[PDB]
Amino acid sequence: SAYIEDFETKTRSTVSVREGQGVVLLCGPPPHFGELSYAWTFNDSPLYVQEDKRRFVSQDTGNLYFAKVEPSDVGNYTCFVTNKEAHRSVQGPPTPLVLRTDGVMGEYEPKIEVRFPETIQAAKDSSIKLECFALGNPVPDISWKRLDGSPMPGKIKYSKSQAILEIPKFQQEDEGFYECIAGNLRGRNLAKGQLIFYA
Amino acid sequence: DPYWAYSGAYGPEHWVTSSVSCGGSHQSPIDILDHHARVGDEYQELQLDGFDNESSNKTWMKNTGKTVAILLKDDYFVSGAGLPGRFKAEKVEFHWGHSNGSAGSEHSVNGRRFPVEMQIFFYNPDDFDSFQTAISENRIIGAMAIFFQVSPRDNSALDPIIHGLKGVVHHEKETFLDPFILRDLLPASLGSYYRYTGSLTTPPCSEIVEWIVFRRPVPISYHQLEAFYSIFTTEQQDHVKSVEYLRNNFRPQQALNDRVVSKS
Repeated sequence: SAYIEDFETKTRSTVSVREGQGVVLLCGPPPHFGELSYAWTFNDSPLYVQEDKRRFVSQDTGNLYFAKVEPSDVGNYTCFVTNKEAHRSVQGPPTPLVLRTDGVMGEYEPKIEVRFPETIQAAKDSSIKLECFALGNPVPDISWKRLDGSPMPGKIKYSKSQAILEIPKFQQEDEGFYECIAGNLRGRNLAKGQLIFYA
Repeated sequence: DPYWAYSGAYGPEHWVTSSVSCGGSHQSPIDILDHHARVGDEYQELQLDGFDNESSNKTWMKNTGKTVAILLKDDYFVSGAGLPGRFKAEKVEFHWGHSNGSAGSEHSVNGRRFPVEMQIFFYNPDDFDSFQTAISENRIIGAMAIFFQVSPRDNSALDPIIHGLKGVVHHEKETFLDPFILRDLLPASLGSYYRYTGSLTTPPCSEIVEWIVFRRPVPISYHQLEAFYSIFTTEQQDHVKSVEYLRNNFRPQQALNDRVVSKS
């Protein structure tokens, strides 16, 4: 029952962007059945971004996010898609990224490009994963808050420069409103949602 | 509602493909040559109602990604000026240039474009129950075009609008607006205006709009204009999404063809 087709497109359009500009590269995985995982390559090497708040790969959307693009980002990207159930992986087409020479992008407030749902039904003892990442210049910082201002239980797991907040072993006291804040010197924006317990 | 853009693959010359009205012969915007305008001697004088009252705090502003829109929550009316009946205000939209007050208006007069064009859209509530009804009935709506022109000093009357723009920098942001006086967003002298029959300046480009275009502009300083140049949008391609400045959001001008422009 589980499968994934090869990508169909041989080469993607060159991405031209300004130094300082926020960009999202879309994976666009081919037809499939089964849960997908994602990595991106850069010039024929895997991307090591998990301690870099400027670049993020979402295992939910599959996309590669550049909060702001720097000269070092120039090269060829591909999306590498694993279908674990299918025991099969397929690589996407080469995607050239180049800098424009028209000048640099100015500074501007963060814009959240990946977020978590506004309402989430969370089963007892289940694990809830919230993502939040923003484009912006300067590179935004992501933080998290309960609306009731209570400290996070120790079990909560932050990862990828706080782009991801995970809540394991979900209990009733974990329910309520959460928000992620994406902020820089030019301003801040937020995403809020309500986690609702059921058993 | 087909996708459309102000440039590139789904730009103005491609609009007709998905909205066939966009290839019509009574399209907007136009350049108004004053010496060819007919003097509307039959016009009852322009009457405005409610324009002098402070706007409610429920009035709000949105970055749609193509423009910044103001959704009006008060009763504003316009009548006369060769308009067919009494029209009620629904919303405001803006068009602007790139930098340093570069041309951004949709209309022009004797070939002169302006840094910003503000448009107010109207429906006749005696014939339809809402602006949305009038659009879907596809018969007739009203529109005002107001130009802004650079001024050495801040125009304080614009303060709630400028503050509004500061709060809707990104595609889809929304904010409530401080109170403003709609009359004060219109030119000091309403004496000279033009009338002509035309269309929406975005798809579906319906040829249902009775346009009023005011000749005299409303002042705005370079400092205030920067609030417009600080608006962003997003551009979404087959496999890229990017954050971009929202600039030059105006439609190319259209031929008059058989139409004559009238003037007060």
